[PDB]
Amino acid sequence: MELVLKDAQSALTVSETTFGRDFNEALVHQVVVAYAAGARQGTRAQKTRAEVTGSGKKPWRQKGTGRARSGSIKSPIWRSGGVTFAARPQDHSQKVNKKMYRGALKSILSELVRQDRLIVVEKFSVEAPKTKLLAQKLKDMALEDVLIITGELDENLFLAARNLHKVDVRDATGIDPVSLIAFDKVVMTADAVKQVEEMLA
Amino acid sequence: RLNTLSPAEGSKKAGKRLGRGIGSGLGKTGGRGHKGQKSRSGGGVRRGFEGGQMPLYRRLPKFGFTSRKAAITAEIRLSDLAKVEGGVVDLNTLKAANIIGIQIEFAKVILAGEVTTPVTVRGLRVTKGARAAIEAAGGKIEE
Amino acid sequence: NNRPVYIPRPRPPHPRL
Amino acid sequence: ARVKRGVIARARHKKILKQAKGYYGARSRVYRVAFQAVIKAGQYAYRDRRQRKRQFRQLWIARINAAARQNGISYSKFINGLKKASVEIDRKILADIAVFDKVAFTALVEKAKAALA
Amino acid sequence: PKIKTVRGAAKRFKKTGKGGFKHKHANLRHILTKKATKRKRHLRPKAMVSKGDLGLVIACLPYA
RNA sequence: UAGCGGCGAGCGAACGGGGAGCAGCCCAGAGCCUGAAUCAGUGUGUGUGUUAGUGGAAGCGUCUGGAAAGGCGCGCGAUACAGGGUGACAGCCCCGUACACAAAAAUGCACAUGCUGUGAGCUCGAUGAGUAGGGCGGGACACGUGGUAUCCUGUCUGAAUAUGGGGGGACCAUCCUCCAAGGCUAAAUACUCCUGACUGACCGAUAGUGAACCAGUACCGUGAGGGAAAGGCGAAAAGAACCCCGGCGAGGGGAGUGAAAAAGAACCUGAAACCGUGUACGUACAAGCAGUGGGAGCACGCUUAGGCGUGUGACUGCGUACCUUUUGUAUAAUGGGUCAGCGACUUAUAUUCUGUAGCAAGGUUAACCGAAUAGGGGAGCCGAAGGGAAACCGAGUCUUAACU
Repeated sequence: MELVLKDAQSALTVSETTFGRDFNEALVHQVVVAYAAGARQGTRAQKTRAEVTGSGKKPWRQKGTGRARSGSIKSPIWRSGGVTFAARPQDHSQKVNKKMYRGALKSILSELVRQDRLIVVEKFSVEAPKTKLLAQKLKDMALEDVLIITGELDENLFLAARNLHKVDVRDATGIDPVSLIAFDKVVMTADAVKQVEEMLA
Repeated sequence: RLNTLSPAEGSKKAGKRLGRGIGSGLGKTGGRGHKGQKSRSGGGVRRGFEGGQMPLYRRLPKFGFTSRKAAITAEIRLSDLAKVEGGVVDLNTLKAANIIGIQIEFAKVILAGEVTTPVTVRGLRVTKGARAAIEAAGGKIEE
Repeated sequence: NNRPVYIPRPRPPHPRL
Repeated sequence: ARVKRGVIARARHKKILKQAKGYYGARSRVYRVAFQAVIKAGQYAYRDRRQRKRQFRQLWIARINAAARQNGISYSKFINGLKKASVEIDRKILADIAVFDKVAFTALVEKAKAALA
Repeated sequence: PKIKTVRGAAKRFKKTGKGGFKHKHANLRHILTKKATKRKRHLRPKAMVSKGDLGLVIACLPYA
């Protein structure tokens, strides 16, 4: 399909399958959920009745005592020692098929174009590594929360946006569904656009 | 929009939680009934147990034997016969197509249909209809 | 609060056989 | 993700104790006893929602029977006369009329007597 | 860990095309003189596992 | 999976393939040539790192307030809005942070240059004997003595030596492959008593280590050993001068400090059981799961002047707690003195079914590589073809000499 520009007014040709396909609600949600789960690290643990410091001696005899039968000071129904099902460090990452990941990414890109949240422009660069310059460049464009995607990563643009929370700078290869969804506006360079079709295929 | 995505209806069920109140349905033993071996924690009978009666897999006699030659043989379809490499098919170069496996050293061709390109097979065996199918296509058989 | 460290040992006065 | 149940548990206990207000002794102070008292009050309320209808029906019949006999006719005869005369006044109105309007009841018994005869 | 097949079961049942199981009849080992030829002949061919005990067979050999 | 197995419960390979990492040598000996490479130990020099550190940008006015970092208005820094503190929430008040620098002295690592010690290269020869193997008894290999190969060993025996010997799963012949009875060798691998930084859909004082409070302490035991409870004033002690009751008390009432003293150290919030004082109503002729339905009177308030609400409740109909276990419980069957807190279907890997999503006669990767939730990687697994014990055949196959 045809992607219009706002600065050079130059036509761009892009496959409609990767930019004009329908929006799959179910597929995108699964990929987004999978991405969040993969961000976890699951560094937690408790002590079961075997790992609690203590001794296995019976608190009192089985019979004769007037109170409930007890077996150990570390039973889960006892104060200061227990946890019936203690947690262990676990991996929460889940598998997502390559095609499913690509399909969700294609679905997300198409809808950004439909909601005009995606803006394609020519090369986006800053002459000097100054956050002030980048802020001015984004101010006249009426953009405050933007994700800058460029074909080639340059330290000059990387340093300029480092201290800008609402602004992110990324490469085409390092593109994730969550970032595209989260950011209000996405700006893609002409080079950045081309690499997307090649990797998306 | 990150707070607007939802899953498809019926994708989630929320699972079953046992022993959480009366109105929840399966509380008070959570659907495992009253006393008994099956109601105990960790209880149950191993696979094939019949309560003491001779199990079915013990009442019946063992039969047959395992043939080692069967693990080194495979069957070749007509559909995948023509997508190996050009128009020549042999015991070798099928592993390159990855349709038999490295360890396989015997192969047969059976009638699976959908064969168009004429192909030549050497060192393989075409049962009855594979010979007819390729000959119509324009192939040949030689050992 | 504290389990009695000593439990008295009783006797069977009544055999009840 | 440890979950503490102090806030929720205290809310549930307060709700039950509020419903148990006015009961005697531990039935209004102790939750274990208050819960049983509240549940039993629920059973009685459901049961008495049906006994009330029959209890008032008995009261109306007794009032009509006293008023009808004072006029010189039995309750069973009086009701039969009304059915024969095609009068659809129910017991609640009949008892109400007897207590307040004696003349209206006298007309009714007179009408019932005529229908029977 | 992965499930362990019941080796004894795997030596007595063979899976078929439609998910059934074939087994050898269980009365043709010894004490054969007193048996009629008709009964021995009918026990020679393999037979299908009954429905009632099919569920038991599935558990024993979940892989085969 | 093949196998092992009272062929029960169970145990469970190898060949082969894909990856991480790769490095080969020496003695059993003489000669020629003899620092000839590579190594280990002691000096010098370069680089880097550790052990102290230094600089480090940019805000003010009004409103609320005990106090603003908050609201409102207008500014500036950012290769620094990572964090912590500051009288409520700070990019611009402070410590820090990105960034750029720093070592007299001691040190690990990678190089170049000296010394010490064994030691290059070529020819010829040699090439591990009470050993291999065997009998008996055991053990280890998935392999429980079974038809049982292979390895190790207590006991008794015992070769050939390269025209020789070992193995190829009883064993024999033919072939293929290797050379035991002498040794050395970093890499990928396992763990954290300890040190630094960083992270967490981990805990937040009955939790988290037994121990957030000088806790393995108090305390218990002859001893090995067992083993607690206990966190919170306020921004700042500004921790209550002084007066009065009292026993030069305790405790209290004033005064003062503070935004707040029902924040006064018995100190944030301050629930429930439990114990009290006051007010309204009821109760000393009335029998029982103590409620429920009806209901007079009384005391408070509301509009209207009749009721509506709140509390109490004479009198009256009906009514023998809950849980558990049972054919069946008010049962005199079990359990609970009450309150608060904690306390029981979880987790990992496989397999089957259902729903849902992707792709579709195809589907999908694992380890691993990867400036890395991407992309590579198709080793492999499942499916499209079954029948037979198997050879084998194949939309057929098996059964049988062969099928109506």
